[PDB]
Amino acid sequence: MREMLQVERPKLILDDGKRTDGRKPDELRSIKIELGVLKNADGSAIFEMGNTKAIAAVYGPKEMHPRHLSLPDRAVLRVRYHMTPFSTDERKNPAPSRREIELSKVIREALESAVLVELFPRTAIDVFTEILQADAGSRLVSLMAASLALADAGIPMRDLIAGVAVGKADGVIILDLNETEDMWGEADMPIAMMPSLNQVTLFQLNGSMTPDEFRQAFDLAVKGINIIYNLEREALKSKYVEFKEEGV
Amino acid sequence: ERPKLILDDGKRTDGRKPDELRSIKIELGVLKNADGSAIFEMGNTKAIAAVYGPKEMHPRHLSLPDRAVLRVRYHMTPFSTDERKNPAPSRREIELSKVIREALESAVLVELFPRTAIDVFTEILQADAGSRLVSLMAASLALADAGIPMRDLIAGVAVGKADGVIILDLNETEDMWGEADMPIAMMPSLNQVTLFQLNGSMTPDEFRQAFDLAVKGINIIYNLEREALKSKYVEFKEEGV
Amino acid sequence: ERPKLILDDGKRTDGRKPDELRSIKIELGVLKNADGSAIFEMGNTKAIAAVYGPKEMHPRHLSLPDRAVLRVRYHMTPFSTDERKNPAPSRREIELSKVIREALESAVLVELFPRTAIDVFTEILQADAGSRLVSLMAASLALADAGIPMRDLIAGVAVGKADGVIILDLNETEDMWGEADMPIAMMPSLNQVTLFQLNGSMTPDEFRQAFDLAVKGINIIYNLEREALKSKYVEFKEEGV
Amino acid sequence: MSSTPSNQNIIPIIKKESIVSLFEKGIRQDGRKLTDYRPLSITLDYAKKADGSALVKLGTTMVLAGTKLEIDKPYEDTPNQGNLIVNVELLPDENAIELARVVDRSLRDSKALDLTKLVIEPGKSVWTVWLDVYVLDYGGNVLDACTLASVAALYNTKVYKVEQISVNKNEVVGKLPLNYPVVTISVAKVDKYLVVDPDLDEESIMDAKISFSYTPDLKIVGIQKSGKGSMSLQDIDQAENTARSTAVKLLEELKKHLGI
Amino acid sequence: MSSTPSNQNIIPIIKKESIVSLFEKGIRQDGRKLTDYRPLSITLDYAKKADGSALVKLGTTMVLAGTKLEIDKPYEDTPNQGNLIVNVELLPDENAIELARVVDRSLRDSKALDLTKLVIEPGKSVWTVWLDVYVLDYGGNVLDACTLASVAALYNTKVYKVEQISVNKNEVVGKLPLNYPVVTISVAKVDKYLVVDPDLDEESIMDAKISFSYTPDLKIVGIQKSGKGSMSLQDIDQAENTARSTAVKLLEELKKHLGI
Amino acid sequence: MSSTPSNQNIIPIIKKESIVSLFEKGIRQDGRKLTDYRPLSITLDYAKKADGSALVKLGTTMVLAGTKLEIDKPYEDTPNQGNLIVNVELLPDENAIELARVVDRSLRDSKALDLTKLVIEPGKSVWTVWLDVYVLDYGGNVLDACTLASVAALYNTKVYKVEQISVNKNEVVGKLPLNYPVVTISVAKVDKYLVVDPDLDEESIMDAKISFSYTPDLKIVGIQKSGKGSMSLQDIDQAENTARSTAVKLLEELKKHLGI
Ligand SMILES: Nc1ncnc2c1ncn2[C@@H]1O[C@H](COP(=O)(O)OP(=O)(O)O)[C@@H](O)[C@H]1O
Ligand SMILES: Nc1ncnc2c1ncn2[C@@H]1O[C@H](COP(=O)(O)OP(=O)(O)O)[C@@H](O)[C@H]1O
Repeated sequence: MREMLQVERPKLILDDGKRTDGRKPDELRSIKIELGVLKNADGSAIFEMGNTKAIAAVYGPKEMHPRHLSLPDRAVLRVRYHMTPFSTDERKNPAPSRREIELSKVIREALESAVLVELFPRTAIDVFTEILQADAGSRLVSLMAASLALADAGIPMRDLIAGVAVGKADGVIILDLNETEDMWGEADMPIAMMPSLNQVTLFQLNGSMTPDEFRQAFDLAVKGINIIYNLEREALKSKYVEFKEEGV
Repeated sequence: ERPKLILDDGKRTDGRKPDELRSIKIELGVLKNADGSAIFEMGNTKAIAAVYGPKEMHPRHLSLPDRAVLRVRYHMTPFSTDERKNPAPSRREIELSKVIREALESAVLVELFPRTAIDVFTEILQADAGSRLVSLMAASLALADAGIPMRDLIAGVAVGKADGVIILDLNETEDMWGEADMPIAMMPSLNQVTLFQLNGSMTPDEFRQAFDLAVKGINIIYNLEREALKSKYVEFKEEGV
Repeated sequence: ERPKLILDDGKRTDGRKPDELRSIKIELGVLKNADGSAIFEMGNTKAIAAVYGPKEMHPRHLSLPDRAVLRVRYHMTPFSTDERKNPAPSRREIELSKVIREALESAVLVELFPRTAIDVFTEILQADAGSRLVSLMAASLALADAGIPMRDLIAGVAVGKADGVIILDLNETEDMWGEADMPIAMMPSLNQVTLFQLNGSMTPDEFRQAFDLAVKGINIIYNLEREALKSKYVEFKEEGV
Repeated sequence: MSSTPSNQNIIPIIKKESIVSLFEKGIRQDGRKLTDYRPLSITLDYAKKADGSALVKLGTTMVLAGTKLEIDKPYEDTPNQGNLIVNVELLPDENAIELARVVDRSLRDSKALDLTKLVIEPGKSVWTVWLDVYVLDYGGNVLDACTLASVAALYNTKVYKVEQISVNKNEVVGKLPLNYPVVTISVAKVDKYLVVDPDLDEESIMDAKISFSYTPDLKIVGIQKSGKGSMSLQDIDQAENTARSTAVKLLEELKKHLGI
Repeated sequence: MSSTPSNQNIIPIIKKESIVSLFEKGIRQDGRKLTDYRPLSITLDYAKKADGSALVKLGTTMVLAGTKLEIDKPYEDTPNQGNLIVNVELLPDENAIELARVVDRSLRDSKALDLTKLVIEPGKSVWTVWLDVYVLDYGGNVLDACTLASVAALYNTKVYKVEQISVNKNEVVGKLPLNYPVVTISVAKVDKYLVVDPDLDEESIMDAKISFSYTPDLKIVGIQKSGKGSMSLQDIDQAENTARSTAVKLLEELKKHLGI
Repeated sequence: MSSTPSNQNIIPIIKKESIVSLFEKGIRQDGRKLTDYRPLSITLDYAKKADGSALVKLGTTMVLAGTKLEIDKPYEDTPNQGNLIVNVELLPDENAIELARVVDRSLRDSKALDLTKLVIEPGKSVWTVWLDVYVLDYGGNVLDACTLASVAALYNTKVYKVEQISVNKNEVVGKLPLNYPVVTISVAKVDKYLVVDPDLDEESIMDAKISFSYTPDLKIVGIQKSGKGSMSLQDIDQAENTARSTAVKLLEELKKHLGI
């Protein structure tokens, strides 16, 4: 009775076009952005994508502690991606995980392409980032919170950084993933851009994809990024933005 | 099953009245390769302290332009306790080090040695409560032995409440089962409180009593510190405050 | 339980007489991006050594005014042994590093490069005993390959005692169950002992025999090092001292 | 090895005299009297995935504290007790460790949380309360804000159904066994004045500060002197009177946020 | 805390212009076309005490990877799976950790190694595959060489007889449950050109590089953008076409080394 | 990663010649002959809470060593043995680790302590001897002082009643299974002279030193060459003759302190 065995993994695309959280494959989660929320930081921002909430603080161009570690021509970015023990369902150990170490390097390299470090030689810019709630896309929610906190700190950049995770769930390409979609989907592909320059700042894929899927997932991500970018520019003007989740 | 701590008339577990210090032993300049050294004993709590006197600081970016940087280490030897303490530093050793350093920073005239570091190492050889204070006093004396200028010497006792009775200078056992334990360290000649902590529970009125008793004890200890400075060696049998 | 070490014919576990070296393989300049490199193989013990040549030191306060600072790393790959050794450095790796550095410091003319650091990295790719010596020699050769001036080359063997018999160049098995294990490293042309250790047990008269034998072995190895310097590649089948 | 911090953020003698000259008139930079606490905001249940959380704004200082509950075997020494593990993190260690311990001590010694009610099957399985406190904005007097965030996070904590084996995290059984809130009041000694709840500026010009922990019936439950300087005998005496009459004010306000 | 490396040996504007002028003519310093891989050597069973090992020479880059097999209890979460633990070390961290993860991910997500076949007694005992990758010579494009050394080391691995509980290491039962090899192809974006398998010089002048992992049926199995700069949309598109048509040739060559 | 120490103190060429000119007349600064040990003090059970302790003064060098006994499960590898864990501290690492290992090795390989006698229940429970050695005063030749403190601390150790489940620490059963004491003798090579037990000054001008460990039966039980220089063949030969005829005198004296 192989006859009654039925896959353990849950269906991610359900009735109508729709998903586990009731979204269509081409809909973002709800977005909330707030700037200058920390008084003692040089620039700060809180970014929420659905249930993923990150806070980012920037401590603005300053002379570097041990001078041998500074750069003669550039500022040194110091980036910290970190998850609070209560960001997840079960408790994440506060001691840094190899995954946190990798994500920090990837986020730093992302910001390094946007921030004009060639303006502040012998200085260090410190970008701290906590994840207060993790529900997937947290490396992107973190990166964007950072980008905005930099802009809030008044630090010059080529462009703002906007990003979505695009994926494939039940053979269907979907935009902005749940933890559930991240768990059980075939593929999970975070993409971050400087939208006005069309420059890809961060780009990863874990999972499996055919070259064409990859290219479709690619076109959907851009569209999502473009909608998020608009809110970032808005949030820069008015310091506070709230966007109900909806179709790209 | 808890122990009775003050038995029906006055006497504690080690046969002391509520207002009696443990025996004190101090000797100075006991380490030959240190700039200043001291061993301090309060009953069964021994501590040794070495000072390595004002010197240029290793990585110059960590030095201070106007001040000396104090570097203080509180540490317990694995064989200082009943159960073998792990040599790797404990959160409690980390906190006690910060507390002791801040204590010494109020006494030592650091603004006299800019761009220098004064290193104060302290090890507890026997732990029987009050070890943070025995450490601090050993340090203070080792600094004086190193001939480093200070506002005053530091003297200190732990005062506590047991069976509802306020007691002076606690046991291993009194720290363990008493309702309160309040270490106090002073610069007695200036009436300056250098270190002050309380773990446990007290009413505002008993806090003020415990406070008064601690001062009296400190004054007696201070006198021995002063004697130990001139003669290098001091013994003192348990006595009433 | 417990194995035999020399057999009824007088041969060891790997079929060698008590006075025979393992097979030797040396090749130089094997790493492209290093300033000097070498692979050394004694029987089953293979070590690779890279040198990153005299260079301005990172944090200048750690440099020396008159000398170069040697920076030496002895390390075993997780797959060098039979049961996977942890990559995190062991107390044994930490000691061996210090011993190897002090060995190289006696040979390398550090006087010549003040305010600089010479890096010597060493990995063990297969461990079958004598790995601290195979490492040291690989390093010595890598330095010579990096064209760094030295008093002499360093050659070395582990001499030991199996079942009451003094033997030259040990197996993991002989290291494991032998009564003594004595690594010796020399600057053969100067008759200078660079490294010298003994773990196990020996009578003074035995110690002196094991010593003489070690010298003879060292002399044969030295010749191959001198060789390998001139031709970059040397093979040597096991033979009698 | 504990050493004098070289990021000693020095504040000029001239600016110090400006602030002291105001103290002499019983007023401060921010407008409050020598004995006033800063404006206090508490948002409960801020971190949604926590068992209970609280975001506290005391002036410009911000602390977020969150609890996370687990089922562990009780430790061999204390077989009929649950566990409380406090952990502090500064974001802008040693001061963190000290903050953690001071908070822990005052929550434990007051018995504000009763650990002996966190037992499920004695000797077999107990609740472990993970308290994690995150300082997001260092606006001075972090300790008092920590105690507040902690207490609030504990009062916001939801306990779940214990399926007999593990935890069923969508059925809420009840709250934590909490006897009462606890407040910590820091009094700074700047010059010859005693100042309640020092801000960023006041902390950098102070000699030392002393912190008193109180239960609602005004029992002293923890004291911690702190700072590179010293304080006189009648200073500590006076400080505690001030600290205590402040405590009453702060407790009623904490309770209003905490829903009685 | 991740910070811009203060090492990173800067390469003058004049030397960059020399290399780019060659790119414009579709040739490089080495001599190869913009899309060519470097010369590839693989020596199997190099580390004799490993269960399986492989020494890879891609250009001047040298990676040695070795496997070591062990029997442990499967981890409470994954009761019907063996373990794969990848570990990278640079010898001439953070880049190491990133390298380890990228390789791991592409070996695990492709299911090139089937962990569910490394079970001995389900829930009781499983195989743990320790993969350790050692970069001996940093000649640029270390990632591609690592993937090769890894895959090769796994294909060289020998599994031993199990006493059921105890390993008998001189009887060889079989090989690892390997479905297929995997290749990673890195494409660098130098100025306005895309360059396959960048060497040491090319990596120091590039804006960013992007790395594609492929299974033999040409499914993308991992992508990693890497480097201090950015890349355009059309660039990543083109890169992947180039990356994929390279993968075919590299796979055929890898297989020749691995014997079928 | 082991590197040449940058902050130990260089000693001028002029001062070196002064000391050597004295060696040339068979006398040293302090007054002793080239082959004499420094004055030796041993105070037993100095640390009262230790299960056996010894404070050793050799010249200006001071070592305090203390033992602490515990009951554990023996190692899966060594089921019929107790444990000895040596640990060295320097207070005024790497030299510490080296010191610990050299002492451990000579106590273990000599069989001075018989570990197979520290078994209570074979395979179930054995004694673990924690030996902790604290260098308080670095007066040169720390190694020799360490071996002495260690041996003395073990000879002072009290074993307790084993009461089933636990230990009853106020009933003394006996003392450690010790076969014999062990001495380590360090011989420094300064210039062209061999000098027994070098002091602080002699160690900083020496080429290298070599340390020999002896059982009372004058069997060599450990050798450790140490120092940033080299030694000739005849030097090591001569060194050991001197080292050994010294060992007899030092063993005598060690025994007198211990109560034979
Ligand atoms: N230690 C952990 N405990 C619980 N959940 C975790 C842990 N680490 C990661 N997660 C969950 O996995 C989600 C997705 O992680 P990942 O694929 O790295 O993407 P992102 O980092 O963009 O969220 C996280 O947002 C979080 O919900
Ligand atoms: N980890 C430990 N194990 C056993 N006993 C200890 C330990 N730590 C401290 N003690 C003993 O109990 C006392 C309690 O210490 P505490 O009150 O925290 O500080 P202090 O060391 O100043 O007394 C110590 O003085 C010591 O005698």
